[PDB]
Amino acid sequence: PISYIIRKADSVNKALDSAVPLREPLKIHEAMRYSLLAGGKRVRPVLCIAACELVGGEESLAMPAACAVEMIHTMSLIHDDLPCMDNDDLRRGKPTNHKVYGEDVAVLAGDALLSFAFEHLASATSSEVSPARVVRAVGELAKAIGTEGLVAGQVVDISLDLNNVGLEHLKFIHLHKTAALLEASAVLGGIIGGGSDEEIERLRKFARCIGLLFQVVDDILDVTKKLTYPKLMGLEKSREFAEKLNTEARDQLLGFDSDKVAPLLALANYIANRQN
Ligand SMILES: CC(C)=CCC/C(C)=C/CC/C(C)=C/CC/C(C)=C/COP(=O)(O)OP(=O)(O)O
Repeated sequence: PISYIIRKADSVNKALDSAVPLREPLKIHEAMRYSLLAGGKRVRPVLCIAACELVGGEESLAMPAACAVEMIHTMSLIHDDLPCMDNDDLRRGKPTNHKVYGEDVAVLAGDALLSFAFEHLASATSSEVSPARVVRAVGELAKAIGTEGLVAGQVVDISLDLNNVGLEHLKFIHLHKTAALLEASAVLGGIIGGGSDEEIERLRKFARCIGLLFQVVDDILDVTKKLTYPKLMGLEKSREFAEKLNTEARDQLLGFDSDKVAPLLALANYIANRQN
């Protein structure tokens, strides 16, 4: 439950602190840490860890990979927040990177977090993991985040007959800007933990489903307290869609070890039933 996530999130925080220490050049490291070590919920690295354990791995095996996906998540925010893109002065209720360090330092801090993600995944992953698996991890991670994946979502996310193309655009953006990196987290965990190719594909589909589910539920909450699921399919159909995503995510975990699969089932039904 929230306890599993809170506790794994805490171990991730400590790992991130350790992975990117303050050293020379100091400013750049401060700027990287400012953003990396802020208050993310850490869902991506925790899903990574969870996926590793689901397949019989241990948290320690996946921890470098988990840190990499969070570094990549962090760098995406840093760049998205720049004036030339979303122009966010605030995120997490705090000044954004470029507001504290300048746009220049913010771009560089994102660049160094992207590259270090790969350095860390490649260099810090235990030698018990077969290098073929680490190569695959590198490739999955890069693919998930470039032009087929995340960046595609960002270039599309610009704001048309919404009745002809609105739903298609909405699913596209969410699949690309949310599901893609959650898919990479789960896939990297499965890969690094020794999962079969079948197991990896079930984890990929699970992650896609809970990625869409997060956004559908967020939209329902927003109206029961921009283009949205309630606007484009109505609220009832939005609720039916979230329930079908919850079911589908659960169905993907059919066939895994009964005890091992609880934290993922708990995460699906938690995301699904968010009250706040
Ligand atoms: C990765 C490469 C190659 C370039 C980055 C391309 C960019 C700038 C993409 C846009 C990234 C973006 C704004 C993605 C949305 C991510 C998202 C779902 C953010 C909110 O997620 P939470 O998990 O709630 O955030 P916390 O970390 O605060 O928990």
